[PDB]
Amino acid sequence: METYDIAIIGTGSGNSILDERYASKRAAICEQGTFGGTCLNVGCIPTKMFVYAAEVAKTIRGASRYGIDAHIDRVRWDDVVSRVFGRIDPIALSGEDYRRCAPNIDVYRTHTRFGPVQADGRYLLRTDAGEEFTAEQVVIAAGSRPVIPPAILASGVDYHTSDTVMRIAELPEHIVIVGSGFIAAEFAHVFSALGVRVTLVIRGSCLLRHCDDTICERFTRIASTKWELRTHRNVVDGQQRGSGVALRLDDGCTINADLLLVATGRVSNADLLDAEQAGVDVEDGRVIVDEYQRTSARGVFALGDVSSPYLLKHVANHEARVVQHNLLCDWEDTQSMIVTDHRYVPAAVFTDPQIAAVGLTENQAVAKGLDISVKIQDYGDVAYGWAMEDTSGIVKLITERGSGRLLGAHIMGYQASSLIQPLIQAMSFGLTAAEMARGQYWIHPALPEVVENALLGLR
Amino acid sequence: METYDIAIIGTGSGNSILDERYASKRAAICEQGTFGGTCLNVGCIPTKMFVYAAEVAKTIRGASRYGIDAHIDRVRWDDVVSRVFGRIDPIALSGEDYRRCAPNIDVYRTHTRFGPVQADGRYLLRTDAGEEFTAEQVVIAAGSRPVIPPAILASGVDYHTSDTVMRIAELPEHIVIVGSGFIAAEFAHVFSALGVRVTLVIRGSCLLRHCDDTICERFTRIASTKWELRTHRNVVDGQQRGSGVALRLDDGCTINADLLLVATGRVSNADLLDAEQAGVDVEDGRVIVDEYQRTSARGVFALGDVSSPYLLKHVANHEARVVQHNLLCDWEDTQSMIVTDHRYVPAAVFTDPQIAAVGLTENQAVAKGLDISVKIQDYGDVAYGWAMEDTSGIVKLITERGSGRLLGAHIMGYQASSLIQPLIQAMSFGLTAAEMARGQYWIHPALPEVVENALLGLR
Ligand SMILES: Cc1cc2nc3c(=O)[nH]c(=O)nc-3n(C[C@H](O)[C@H](O)[C@H](O)COP(=O)(O)OP(=O)(O)OC[C@H]3O[C@@H](n4cnc5c(N)ncnc54)[C@H](O)[C@@H]3O)c2cc1C
Ligand SMILES: Cc1cc2nc3c(=O)[nH]c(=O)nc-3n(C[C@H](O)[C@H](O)[C@H](O)COP(=O)(O)OP(=O)(O)OC[C@H]3O[C@@H](n4cnc5c(N)ncnc54)[C@H](O)[C@@H]3O)c2cc1C
Repeated sequence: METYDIAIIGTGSGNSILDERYASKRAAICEQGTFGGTCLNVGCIPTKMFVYAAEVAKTIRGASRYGIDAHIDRVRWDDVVSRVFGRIDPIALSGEDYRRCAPNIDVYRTHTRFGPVQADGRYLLRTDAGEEFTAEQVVIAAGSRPVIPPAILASGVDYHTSDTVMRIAELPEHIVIVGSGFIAAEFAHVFSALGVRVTLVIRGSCLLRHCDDTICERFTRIASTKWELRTHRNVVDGQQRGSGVALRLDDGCTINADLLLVATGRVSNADLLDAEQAGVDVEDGRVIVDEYQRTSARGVFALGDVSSPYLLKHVANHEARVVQHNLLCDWEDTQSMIVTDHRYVPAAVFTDPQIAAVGLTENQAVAKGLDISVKIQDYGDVAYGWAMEDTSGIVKLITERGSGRLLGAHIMGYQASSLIQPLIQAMSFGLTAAEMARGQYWIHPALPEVVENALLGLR
Repeated sequence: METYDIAIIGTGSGNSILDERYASKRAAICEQGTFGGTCLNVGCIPTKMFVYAAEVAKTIRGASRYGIDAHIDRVRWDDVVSRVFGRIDPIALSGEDYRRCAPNIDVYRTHTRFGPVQADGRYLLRTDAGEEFTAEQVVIAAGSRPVIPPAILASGVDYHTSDTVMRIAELPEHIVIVGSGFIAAEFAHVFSALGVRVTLVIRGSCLLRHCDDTICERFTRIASTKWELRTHRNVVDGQQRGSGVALRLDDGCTINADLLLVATGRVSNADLLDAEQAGVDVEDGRVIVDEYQRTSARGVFALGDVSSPYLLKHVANHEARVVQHNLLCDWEDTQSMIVTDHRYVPAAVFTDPQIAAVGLTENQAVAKGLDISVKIQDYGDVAYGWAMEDTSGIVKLITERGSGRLLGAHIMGYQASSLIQPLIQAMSFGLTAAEMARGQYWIHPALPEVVENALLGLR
């Protein structure tokens, strides 16, 4: 049997752990899927590449509004996929060879499970290929996996997820997307801009429900005009109709479509770990971690979607930085460790219009009994919005009336993820709204003026 | 003669002075040109509207690179001008009626000059229409005016400036722009994107020279490939060629063109005031003001291009806010006034690629003997740059090695004026580079990751 000093399960954010501090130790890496993780191969990086291609097509269609008559001749979807994955797929191989060729790091490419803890304190790990090894410290970065509704699974129909829809041969004529999350909204923007008829079948009343109701209500109204929105509906059955699909809904109506995309959420991969056999406690479906990313087992850390409540890459990277430091630091030296901070976490949804938010919502501050001041500023009231002829873009700020500090920031409009950054800086470092408005300069007539005027308007 | 409490010369930024605190005094407004000023009618607002229209056309032309085959059918230049100025021109009428119809405000629409000071100490003002009146307090906001080379004026050739070139009937086939400032660079981007052949005749060696040399050198190289750049050349003579022009250069070569655009700089309007007859001192060609915007004459303030060294609207509005407060404040109570802030002034040039900068450049910090750290981060190294397939976007940061604070920030690329705002906030409030990188969250995979990596790369 082989002995290792540290074993990491998952090459997502856990790949960024073995640095030069581990040059004298023997490490083992486990990756049941493709090297690199989810974000690179089938996640954030390839999706936003398709989004920018969609944003190019959206500009051409609405060019007539500005005085330029243009039209799209062809959408070479085959070359778009080749351009996207021609950059990503070779990256996964280079990173895989960089770790495998290292003499002190050994890579296992099968599903690894937890075994009973050995007498000496070392953790036994077993792979689905039949490999057994031990490690003093163990890092859990198993991530998450998609969830498919049981009614869709029991139907036996051909469906697609975010993991497989990005490598399709030809663009369909009509697609049905089941879901209302950030994945479902971004894909609706991609296919619609490329010329596909999009139909959203959501079970709730608003798209992107966990956003502020002001944003969700305005965006759901705008989205309902460009896409076919079926609210309060659930898919109960379906059958093949050739290359397409025929799905029956909970109200008796049936929908014919060429492709079915399931985006009903994701849950952690902790259930396929046998963590109970090693002393790691699991609640709901996630791994229990503390402020030092320490689990209920001595020497075992965890990070990423497998434990964190935020399924975001910028959060998983902050937890990977905590694991890197709190590792080499004795298990009980909590004064010499670093605490993971989750205060003011931002998020963005790359749709049309783009949405980006950070902090509490208006109703969330009300539920906490805070005396708040709210201002909603439109893009069309700023000089840059005049050049854009914008008629829907907004930026919403919530501040505590007493302290004058920012409580929440919700933007829905052009360059939402970029204009939200100066607002993230004020919240993270404790800058009051009055200081952000008049304490610095804003270039005229740049776009961030809509954030400046929103602060001035906070009556 | 008419008695007034306050008289303001210039309805540009000076219009934002008359508040409800003066709702009982008799005020006089002077506007020799069109109401609203330079920025709205013939400046920033209409120019940046044409820029966005040009940026839309630029996206369609290079759309094939991303997999979308498109082409521009027609450029309705007449509808672009009508859409822009159909929105701007009525604003000048509404703002003009808003002041004239007020019983306490009287509007004079001719050029106003300074007269000899009256015996009682009040300032006499005379307009070119024959109106004489007096005022207790005077605000000078005369702005600036374009500068035309003497060789072009003595030639008798038909030339255009930023005040007149935007309302042309039909787009020319070939245009020549004489100048290297921010005005000349933005207009070269506008006409080139709309299909005009652009030829730059600059007197120096680099385009946008007063910017960081790293930016100027890279931008001048890019501009030389899409536009015809003739460096170290000056127009010495010219003659009409029909609807076009034939210009003679300082090296004997002649250029035939359809339109001539002059962007060789601007000069303050203080020289056309007879200001020495009222006791207000003039240096160079601008009015001398102190840190409280006070001139050398008791009761006389000044703001805008007529005095400030920075010819920017966001600076002229900050100076108008200081005048508005220190006006209503006793002339000798300097302890109860507000100081004009010129510490971290930003600027942007809306060209292709877009440029935005704030603070000192690398060569400026060297001349001051500061131990600095410099990092140049490429757009192509961030996840958003992959979706953009960017190959030229950069962000340059200069920090003091000792204090660790930001000394300068120079960006050349997509969303330059928007990406620089979080950097302006850190400099204006005293945030260190290490705090900006790891003290807050950056949305993945948003564009501001290039600013985060530029801070992380500093060593
Ligand atoms: C379509 C899509 C778009 C997204 N867009 C964004 C976005 O814009 N911004 C953002 O912040 N986040 C985004 N995310 C979320 C982001 O991708 C994840 O939150 C992030 O990848 C989680 O990192 P991780 O390393 O914990 O998970 P992963 O990167 O998935 O790491 C888990 C890896 O380990 C493997 N593994 C699991 N269990 C085992 C085992 N027992 N043995 C061996 N190997 C195992 C898995 O196969 C996988 O390769 C998106 C996700 C999706 C699906
Ligand atoms: C093409 C162009 C683009 C620009 N783009 C930008 C940009 O993107 N960002 C930016 O920050 N700045 C920009 N500027 C600069 C900006 O326009 C000025 O810095 C700002 O408008 C200064 O305001 P002001 O009120 O002092 O000048 P003005 O707005 O010109 O005010 C002066 C007004 O008073 C009148 N006047 C002058 N003298 C007299 C007199 N004796 N009697 C009566 N009336 C008089 C003038 O005719 C004029 O109408 C640009 C300028 C130009 C020309």
